[PDB]
Amino acid sequence: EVPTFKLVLVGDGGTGKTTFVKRHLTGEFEKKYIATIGVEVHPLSFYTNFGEIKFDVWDTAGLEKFGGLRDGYYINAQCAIIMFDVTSRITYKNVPNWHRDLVRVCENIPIVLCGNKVDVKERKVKAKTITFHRKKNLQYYDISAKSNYNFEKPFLWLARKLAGNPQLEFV
Amino acid sequence: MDINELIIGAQSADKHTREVAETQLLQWCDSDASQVFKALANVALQHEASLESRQFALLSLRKLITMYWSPGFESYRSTSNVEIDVKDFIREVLLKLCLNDNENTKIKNGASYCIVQISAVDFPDQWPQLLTVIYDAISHQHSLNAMSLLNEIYDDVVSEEMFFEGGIGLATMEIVFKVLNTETSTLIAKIAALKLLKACLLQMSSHNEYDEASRKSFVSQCLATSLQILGQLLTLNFGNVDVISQLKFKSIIYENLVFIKNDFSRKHFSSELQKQFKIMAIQDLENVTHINANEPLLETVHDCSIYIVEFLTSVCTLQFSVEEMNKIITSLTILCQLSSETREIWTSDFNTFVSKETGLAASYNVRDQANEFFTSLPNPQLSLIFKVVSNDIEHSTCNYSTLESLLYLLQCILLNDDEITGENIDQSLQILIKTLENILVSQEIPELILARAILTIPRVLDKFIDALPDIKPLTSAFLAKSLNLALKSDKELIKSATLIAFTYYCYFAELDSVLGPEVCSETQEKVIRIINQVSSDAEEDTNGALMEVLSQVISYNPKEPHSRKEILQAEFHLVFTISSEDPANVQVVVQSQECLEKLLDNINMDNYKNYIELCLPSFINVLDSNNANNYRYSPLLSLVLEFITVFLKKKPNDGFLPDEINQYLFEPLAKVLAFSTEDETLQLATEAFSYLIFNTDTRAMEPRLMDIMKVLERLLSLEVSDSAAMNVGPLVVAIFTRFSKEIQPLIGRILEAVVVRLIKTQNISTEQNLLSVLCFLTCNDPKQTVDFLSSFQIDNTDALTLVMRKWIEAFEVIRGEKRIKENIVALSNLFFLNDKRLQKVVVNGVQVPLYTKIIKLFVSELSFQSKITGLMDVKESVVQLLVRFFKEVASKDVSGFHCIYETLSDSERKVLSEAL
Ligand SMILES: Nc1nc2c(ncn2[C@@H]2O[C@H](COP(=O)(O)OP(=O)(O)OP(=O)(O)O)[C@@H](O)[C@H]2O)c(=O)[nH]1
Ligand SMILES: [Mg+2]
Repeated sequence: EVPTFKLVLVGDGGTGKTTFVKRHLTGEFEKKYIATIGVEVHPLSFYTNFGEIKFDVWDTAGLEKFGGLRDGYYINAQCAIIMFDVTSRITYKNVPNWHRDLVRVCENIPIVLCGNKVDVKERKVKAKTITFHRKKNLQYYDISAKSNYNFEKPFLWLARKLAGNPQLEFV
Repeated sequence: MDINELIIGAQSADKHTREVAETQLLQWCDSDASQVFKALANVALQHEASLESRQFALLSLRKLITMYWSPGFESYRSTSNVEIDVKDFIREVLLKLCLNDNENTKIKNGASYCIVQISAVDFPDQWPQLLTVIYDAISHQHSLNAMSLLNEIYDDVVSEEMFFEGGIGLATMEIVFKVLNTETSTLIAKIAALKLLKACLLQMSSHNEYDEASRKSFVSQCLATSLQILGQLLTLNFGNVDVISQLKFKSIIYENLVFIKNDFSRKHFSSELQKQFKIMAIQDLENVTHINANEPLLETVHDCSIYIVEFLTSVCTLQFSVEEMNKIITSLTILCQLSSETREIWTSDFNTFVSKETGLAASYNVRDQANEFFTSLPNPQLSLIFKVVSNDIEHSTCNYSTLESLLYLLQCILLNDDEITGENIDQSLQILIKTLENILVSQEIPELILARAILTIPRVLDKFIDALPDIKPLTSAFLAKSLNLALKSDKELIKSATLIAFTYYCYFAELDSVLGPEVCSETQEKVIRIINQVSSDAEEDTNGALMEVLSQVISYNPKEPHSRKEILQAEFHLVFTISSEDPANVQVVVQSQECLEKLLDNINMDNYKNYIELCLPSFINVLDSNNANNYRYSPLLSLVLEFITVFLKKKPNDGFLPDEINQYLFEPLAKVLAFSTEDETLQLATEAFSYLIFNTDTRAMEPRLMDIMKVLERLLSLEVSDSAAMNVGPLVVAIFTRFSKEIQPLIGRILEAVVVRLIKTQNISTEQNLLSVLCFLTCNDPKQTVDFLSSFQIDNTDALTLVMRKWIEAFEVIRGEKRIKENIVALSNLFFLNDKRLQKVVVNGVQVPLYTKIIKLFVSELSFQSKITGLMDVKESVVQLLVRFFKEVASKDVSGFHCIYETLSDSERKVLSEAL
């Protein structure tokens, strides 16, 4: 009876997808970059004024040497988040490939573009991040895992787009 | 062995089944790839199989091709088993799937991806059948599946060497032209052909500054043919029964034209064609605006209009006829009108309005493209079109359905850098300002029209500041009205519009000189009241705009003998509250830093006492409330520390900091340095504490020496990270510069702590910081430092030899002149001691005397220079240090230097002799 939505996390290594998912799952934040092999499936539960939304996040590996059968995971997905570190402009430059591979396997799904770790130093990609989403109708959010700047916004937007009720809000 | 079982298990969410399924798949395919590839192709071709399984089969075949196809891949795995008999089969399977119109889009996409992966190595020379089948299907059957396949092929794998020297370019261009020229081809086929044209243009544009006539002629001919064909297509017409497809057709046509115009040399795109396509694009705006009167339809209308306006922006350098200009305005008014969904969103949530108007919104409507269009216009066209938009505004004062869009176009025109001048604008601008005043004065006006009036008036005044003789009274009246209409209404959107208008007034007018001190004070009070009312519901980067407006307000803070204390207290209350709410927003943080700096530029030791009691108790409460969590990382804690450090750093130059601030800050700063562990928290707290020590009065700090020393010992003890320990330098510098007499009994503890942390730490930057600290210690008192280092032992071994080894190794690693100078002066001071107990230690990096290696390294530095610690800044170049060192040496302090020079290479001795 409880609705469930499959979420695939994509983005290069070092963009803090695992820290973001772990923060949502437990509230702890782990400081040491450990590589991810394959994918980890984590059930996230968000309470709302209109019942429960329960995403099943697929934390896909961001390293090509570890991305074994990575495209095999996007099948029958219902939403996706493209993560990139604003500290590494190459990751933003590689974001279009992530969007291409996402829309190939599951087209027209709601996809959120998330610039992780705005807190580190100063933005190295500045406002260029607006250029990609403005055409493909993604929504860009500055988020972080060291500080909870916007950590709930991507899931809130995905819940609004999937449940069809823009007035839904997390509590 | 059952491929279906593997492809079912691999999709399972549970870790165990997925990993074992993938391991079995890889082991099977490494054992015999020919069977696995054939099975995957079969289950991809079996229409009876579930779509998820077919798509997983194709996406797994894509990966297996990357590993076992053939050498030349950067990840090709040895001992493949894919004989040509399997490749020929699966190529046929893929080129059957990728163009079977009955197949679902996902399977076609997977097949095209696999074909692209194969073509990354096998194309074109190994697989001409691919190109033969694509060209056959496109030219004879107009199969848009094959056109999409070719378009994706050009995206990933085709390169300019294949495009120009190979047959790809000419053949593709001929096929595309043949498809476009024939009227029989369906509109969707034309769209696919134009997408192929766009890909070919991108191929021609990626390389530039060509140097081969074989390419230039081909490019020029293809450009001429493509422009002729696009003109013919734009001259073609449709029955308007498939308007969404016509909108996509026009959208891709103008995308091609904007690409040609913006990314190719002007030579190939004649100005006559510019003038023709200008008229064509204007007629297409008219057509799209008529079509719009008929939700996905509106979206495609806006998408097509964006590209048409982009083309007009590129052409904009051309002259626009008055009737063409009027058509452009009449179309942009219909196109720039706010959708009912956006009107509802702005009415219900002013935060989206603030995000959009501040330019931080994650969107790009037709309105932004119109802004770009009017911004790019040249001065004559801008001056003509301003009259048109002003006349349309004047005639449409009662037409509230469109007036908002007219005000937006007027704003966009006034954003243009060029100064609008013309024959009779003076009459026009008077009518315009009277209309805006009537809009402000009127009642029952829709809130969005009023909000557009409020933001347009500052642009009107700014653009025509050189033409209005009554600019001061008009600015005063309009500002007063904008503030009154925000105070006297409950629509927070209007309040946000008013504060944005206020920051636009601040960016052009010196309000503090035109309004007068009393009017300026009253406007500051009104704006802070508005900000206070708005802050109760701020979100989504509304706080950043509030902070910017507050910065502009405090930038007009009156002189100290006249400033109102209550206004300043409210200003600080706002800059604190708005930044404490949503503290993680980096923009809010930096703007609050700038606001505090602006609020503390006008301080003195008299009023600084009043500033202490206002500011400090707010920070002390947060420091106390963070004590329970052991001062762990938190955005609010870092924020209050970054405010404390700014308040300290903005010291009154008249003299030392008052004892009051020291008595306030010492206890919580000591506690956070003694208990915290987060790197950022320790760094900020050390930055504050060191400055407090450096600028505290000597007689006030003397009783607290033991506490300071204990804090330093903890801050460099092992239970804190080395990166946080990096900041130890400034604290020791402040201690020595402050306690210049009391440090004598306890200096041994400092040396012990520095040397122990130096020998423990691995981190390079931490090693450098401890080396700087030890350098400062040695330069202050070389005798005590050497006595302690030689006498004290760690792990039953004297510290001296280990620290010499690490010091010389790090100096050999150290870079940057600033750090080199400190080591230069330290080693020279050690040399000038002339005590045998140092120089008799043997060191190697051949074993040589310690002083000998010191002078050898100094020589090596002099050879290098021949061509940020700042703890010993003297602002003197390394060259004069070197020459004074060698001249003191040549003054024969110790005779060993001559023996070493004769031992050293003749070239080095010659370099020394030529340097001095
Ligand atoms: N400063 C800062 N560091 C962060 C933030 N989020 C994560 N990190 C750190 O950056 C690294 C991110 O690690 P992961 O979450 O595994 O990164 P990833 O790209 O998802 O890694 P893979 O899953 O292996 O591809 C870790 O060292 C985190 O502690 C953040 O918001 N700010
Ligand atoms: Mg990871």
